[PDB]
Amino acid sequence: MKLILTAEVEHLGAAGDTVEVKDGYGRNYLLPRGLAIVASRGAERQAEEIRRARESKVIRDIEHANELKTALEGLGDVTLSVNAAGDTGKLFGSVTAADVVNAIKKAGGPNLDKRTVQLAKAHIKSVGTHPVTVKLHTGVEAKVSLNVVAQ
Amino acid sequence: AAVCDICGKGPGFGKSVSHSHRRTSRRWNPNIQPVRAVTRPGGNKQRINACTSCIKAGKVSRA
RNA sequence: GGGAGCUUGACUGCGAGACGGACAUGUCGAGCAGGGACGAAAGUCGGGACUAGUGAUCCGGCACCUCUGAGUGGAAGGGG
RNA sequence: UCGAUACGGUUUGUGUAGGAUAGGUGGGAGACUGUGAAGCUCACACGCCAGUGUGGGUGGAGUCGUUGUUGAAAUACCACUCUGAUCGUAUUGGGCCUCUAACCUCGGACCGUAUAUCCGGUUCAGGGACAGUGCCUGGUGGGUAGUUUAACUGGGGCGG
RNA sequence: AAAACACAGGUCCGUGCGAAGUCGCAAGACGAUGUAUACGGACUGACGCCUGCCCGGUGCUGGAAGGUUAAGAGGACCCG
RNA sequence: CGUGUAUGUGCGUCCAUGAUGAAUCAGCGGUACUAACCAUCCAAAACCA
RNA sequence: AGCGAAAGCGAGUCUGAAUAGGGCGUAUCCACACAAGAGUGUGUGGUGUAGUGGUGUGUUCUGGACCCGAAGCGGAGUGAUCUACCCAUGGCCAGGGUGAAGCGCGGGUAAGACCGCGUGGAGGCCCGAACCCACUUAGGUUGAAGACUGAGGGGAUGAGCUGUGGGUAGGGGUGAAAGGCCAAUCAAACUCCGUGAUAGCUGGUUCUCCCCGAAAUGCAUUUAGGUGCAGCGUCGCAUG
RNA sequence: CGUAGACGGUGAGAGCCCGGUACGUGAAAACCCGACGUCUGUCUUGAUGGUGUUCCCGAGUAGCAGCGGGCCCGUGGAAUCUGCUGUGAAUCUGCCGGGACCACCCGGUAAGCCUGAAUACUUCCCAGUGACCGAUAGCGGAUUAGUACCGUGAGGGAAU
RNA sequence: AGCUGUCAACCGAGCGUUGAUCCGAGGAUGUCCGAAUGGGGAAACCCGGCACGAGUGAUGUCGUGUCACCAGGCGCUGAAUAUAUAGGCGUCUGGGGGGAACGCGGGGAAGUGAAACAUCUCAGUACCCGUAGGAAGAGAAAACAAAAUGUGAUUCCGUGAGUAGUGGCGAGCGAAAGCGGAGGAUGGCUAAACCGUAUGCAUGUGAUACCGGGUAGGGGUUGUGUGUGCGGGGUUGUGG
Ligand SMILES: [Mg+2]
Ligand SMILES: [Mg+2]
Ligand SMILES: [Mg+2]
Ligand SMILES: [Mg+2]
Ligand SMILES: [Mg+2]
Ligand SMILES: [Mg+2]
Ligand SMILES: [Mg+2]
Ligand SMILES: [Mg+2]
Ligand SMILES: [Mg+2]
Ligand SMILES: [Mg+2]
Ligand SMILES: [Mg+2]
Ligand SMILES: [Mg+2]
Ligand SMILES: [Mg+2]
Ligand SMILES: [Mg+2]
Ligand SMILES: [Mg+2]
Ligand SMILES: [Mg+2]
Ligand SMILES: [Mg+2]
Ligand SMILES: [Mg+2]
Ligand SMILES: [Mg+2]
Ligand SMILES: [Mg+2]
Ligand SMILES: [Mg+2]
Ligand SMILES: [Mg+2]
Ligand SMILES: [Mg+2]
Ligand SMILES: [Mg+2]
Ligand SMILES: [Mg+2]
Ligand SMILES: [Mg+2]
Ligand SMILES: [Mg+2]
Ligand SMILES: [Mg+2]
Ligand SMILES: [Mg+2]
Ligand SMILES: [Mg+2]
Ligand SMILES: [Mg+2]
Ligand SMILES: [Mg+2]
Ligand SMILES: [Mg+2]
Ligand SMILES: [Mg+2]
Ligand SMILES: [Mg+2]
Ligand SMILES: [Mg+2]
Ligand SMILES: [Mg+2]
Ligand SMILES: [Mg+2]
Ligand SMILES: [Mg+2]
Ligand SMILES: [Mg+2]
Ligand SMILES: [Mg+2]
Ligand SMILES: [Mg+2]
Ligand SMILES: [Mg+2]
Ligand SMILES: [Mg+2]
Ligand SMILES: [Mg+2]
Ligand SMILES: [Mg+2]
Ligand SMILES: [Mg+2]
Ligand SMILES: [Mg+2]
Ligand SMILES: [Mg+2]
Ligand SMILES: [Mg+2]
Ligand SMILES: [Mg+2]
Ligand SMILES: [Mg+2]
Ligand SMILES: [Mg+2]
Ligand SMILES: [Mg+2]
Ligand SMILES: [Mg+2]
Ligand SMILES: [Mg+2]
Ligand SMILES: [Mg+2]
Ligand SMILES: [Mg+2]
Ligand SMILES: [Mg+2]
Ligand SMILES: [Mg+2]
Ligand SMILES: [Mg+2]
Ligand SMILES: [Mg+2]
Ligand SMILES: [Mg+2]
Ligand SMILES: [Mg+2]
Ligand SMILES: [Mg+2]
Ligand SMILES: [Zn+2]
Repeated sequence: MKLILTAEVEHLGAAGDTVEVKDGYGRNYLLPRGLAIVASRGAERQAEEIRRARESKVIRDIEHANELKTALEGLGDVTLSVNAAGDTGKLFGSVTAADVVNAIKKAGGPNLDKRTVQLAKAHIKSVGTHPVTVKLHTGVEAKVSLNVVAQ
Repeated sequence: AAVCDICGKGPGFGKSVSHSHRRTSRRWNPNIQPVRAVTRPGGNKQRINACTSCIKAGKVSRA
């Protein structure tokens, strides 16, 4: 199995190194944990992007979580979408968690991971202000207001 | 335990052959392994019966 | 039957004509050629005075041969 | 923790003519020294205790070459290598101890679930690359199955 | 219809727990909602007095210093 | 066991009679952030033989 | 067109060193030479070669193969309304005896052990109907009955008997064990199917006349009551 | 009489007595086969050279190995095809077949899919035929026949 | 122009030239059981929910619809638990069972033969399982062939041939090429390279980008990796 590392693992190599491991090692450990990606046409670029993104998005302590909360709740954001005629308000699909994260960043906010965004619970199907809860930590939830606007 | 849930791989039937050439019916079972497979990155696992061939080919995934 | 000299016919290619007889087996054979032994020569020698000491076919082994060789040259395998 | 090979290096060669424990071979008339030699006092390895390589201190200006020998020369220096002793870089197998992440738990809790000692999921607590299960392989195997176990004969059996 | 079986009582062997055993291709079930004072198998057969000698043979239990031994590894050398 | 109508007694949602109990301000002691008080144990650095 | 294992050669070919001798082949006959009386052969000439496709009959091959008959062997189903054992839930056991433990009282003792007398009502306890068995005997034996009847016999509060409902299925069940029992059938049930199973064995195989007419021996045989070949019959052709 | 002398029936062998027969004729509706339209697609720039260590040409696949299956082929010198279990390639100088295998030639272009006709059969419906049966025959069943009856059941199963 | 099916008449009543009986086609009605499907059940008999209507003084009662399970679309919700998912609601569309033979794909005997028997045979037969269709399967060369200037998808029939061979070389088993016919479609469509577009997942705020030159302007992130879908392009062996 041929892998490109996205983190430093001891006795294997450094982030970005191409390594050949036993199938059991990669399939049951490195790949589940996201320490490596399968070697592929774009894998060198993807592995560097993954590691740099992780270091920016990671949250460490409940103190950092409360700092993120108090920063994030001080904002109101704009999400841009492609939508039906105004009377329906129906969007031509659905806001993704990646849209919410990139909108929060584009509006001068933290770089959060997308799995923290409780988007399904927001039930955003039309256009207008919609509150979305972001779970920074088990005890730290921030509420953010998104405008959804036709592009 | 002789049928793969992904590709449908079943057992083959044939003969065991004695030194004296006595032919007795036997099966060739697929090597299917219990795997706790996932469906999306970082999701709930579901126990399935996958053949070793599907595991080797990456048709089942883990977390 | 007893003794002595030399020797390898305890041969290769063959075999007119017979014995025996359910069949398969078995048995005798003069004589022709090759290349030899002994003998001065005539000649005798295809094991042992004679009749037991043995086992069909299949399958397979080994040596040799101017046979065959699955498109062709080889080879494997198969023939003699 | 062993074991095969490879690659970086080092140890180590008693025909006799002999300055003498003659490596076969090529570049071979000059090296080795003050980034400190001849000559000794010790530590270490082998041992045919003949004597070799080596570290430190001391010493301070050599041993040297066709030198004649010798099939074969210089322990003046440089190259791959071989009788064999070894160390680290790889490659690759055997055993052993661990780790967690595959896999396992008829161990706990919680959820699907109003109902539920089924089942599945989540999680905690334990096993753990073992076990279980494919494929391949050697054993044990009247537990079971298909069958065989002659004829002659003053009936058959026994004897022959 | 018994002198046979069963029997209470005895001894041995197995079983540390979805045990051993059994039914089933498995899942699962019985064993048992039991836990070695229990459960299964074997022989003996209330009770009384007793139950000697042999471990060469064949089983069972444990051991592994030797002899032998599969597939898997290896792959010299040889042949087309 | 059910169903409908009628009649008569008390019981009541709103009216109201009886019934309880909790937040919070303010006056007080022992938990006790924290600098200390008291009792006790040990020797880094260590002096001497 | 044959010969040869074949390459291949061809009225020849194979074996072989042979122009040796044999093997197989050149339809069959006739004449004439030339060699042989070792069985006659070798050359010339002539004469010429008979097959194949329908269809009758006899035998034979593969099929049920002239017809009838096993015990048994598979595949798939059906059965625990009989019987064996088990599970759940009900019922039944006249009458009469015996007198365990425990308890109480009185002897006895320092207290006991122990010993009388009551009370008590134990037990795969006793006698004996129902009920459940089937020990002996007589009868029945083309029965009244495919297992019974009469007379006696055993158990009869228990490892009891019994109703209802249920469960275990064939190499399987169940069995206080007789290979017992599993629907009058059990050393492997029943039914349908493979299937017209297979029998070197037994039985059977139907109108007529005319001619001929055996064998019961030899050899071999997982053979001895089977079969092959020979011997002996018959029909046809040839030779007389 | 006959384009009718098929076959039945009718009081006994009927072309001319009857139902018919030869030959003609006929469908409101439904169904089936066409044709023709609508309607639906699709196309409308093609021929022609050059050029190249450029890219592509069906991957857990081919190949290989173990154990099997199946092929005339019973493991055999055993190709070709194929299941399971391991191992695991090349994109045209590629790869796979030409009965082990190798070389050289020849054929073909695997691991994507669809495809009418020639072939097999008849529960059922229509029209016919027989050197087929004629009531112990022919279907088990010309008669209430899978009935009566037998068996717990599967199933067996008449007679007139 | 006669009828009221028949065994099957007898009685008792009626229809039909205003066209009956009868024959053909299309509709209506079609209790209960049965896949059986509201729930249950010893098939054909027991008990219901909901909606609408009828009937009661009201209860009871009576019509007519509808209510199983599973699979797959579409919508809502998203447990333990955060992302979510399992699941839960709602709704639409299907499937289920039967049928004599014929097809395809799987599983797969034994009697028997070998005069015993195990290899082998019987036989891939009997039976069984999964699925069809009016036929099915197969089919458009990773084919044969043998140096012929060969044939050219598949299937089926006749030959080749009881041959080559195979076989306890026993009993037995047994091709293919080639050639003669039936049929006509030597038939079609796709995957990749490379363009375009949509959109998932990473990035980026600067180059890039906006069909391509030569440019002249402009616009400013429209960008840049990689995956997937839908259109162009590409359907081939002399290689394309
Ligand atoms: Mg692996
Ligand atoms: Mg098979
Ligand atoms: Mg067999
Ligand atoms: Mg003499
Ligand atoms: Mg000799
Ligand atoms: Mg002779
Ligand atoms: Mg003799
Ligand atoms: Mg001579
Ligand atoms: Mg002689
Ligand atoms: Mg002599
Ligand atoms: Mg033999
Ligand atoms: Mg050849
Ligand atoms: Mg060849
Ligand atoms: Mg040879
Ligand atoms: Mg030979
Ligand atoms: Mg293991
Ligand atoms: Mg036996
Ligand atoms: Mg048999
Ligand atoms: Mg005898
Ligand atoms: Mg005798
Ligand atoms: Mg004897
Ligand atoms: Mg008796
Ligand atoms: Mg006991
Ligand atoms: Mg167990
Ligand atoms: Mg014992
Ligand atoms: Mg006893
Ligand atoms: Mg032992
Ligand atoms: Mg038998
Ligand atoms: Mg039977
Ligand atoms: Mg039953
Ligand atoms: Mg008693
Ligand atoms: Mg009895
Ligand atoms: Mg009598
Ligand atoms: Mg009596
Ligand atoms: Mg009495
Ligand atoms: Mg008595
Ligand atoms: Mg009594
Ligand atoms: Mg009692
Ligand atoms: Mg019952
Ligand atoms: Mg007995
Ligand atoms: Mg009986
Ligand atoms: Mg039997
Ligand atoms: Mg048969
Ligand atoms: Mg018979
Ligand atoms: Mg006579
Ligand atoms: Mg005879
Ligand atoms: Mg007539
Ligand atoms: Mg291709
Ligand atoms: Mg085979
Ligand atoms: Mg090949
Ligand atoms: Mg097809
Ligand atoms: Mg008659
Ligand atoms: Mg009849
Ligand atoms: Mg019966
Ligand atoms: Mg009946
Ligand atoms: Mg129902
Ligand atoms: Mg039901
Ligand atoms: Mg959630
Ligand atoms: Mg169906
Ligand atoms: Mg036999
Ligand atoms: Mg026989
Ligand atoms: Mg088709
Ligand atoms: Mg042959
Ligand atoms: Mg495309
Ligand atoms: Mg070509
Ligand atoms: Zn699989």
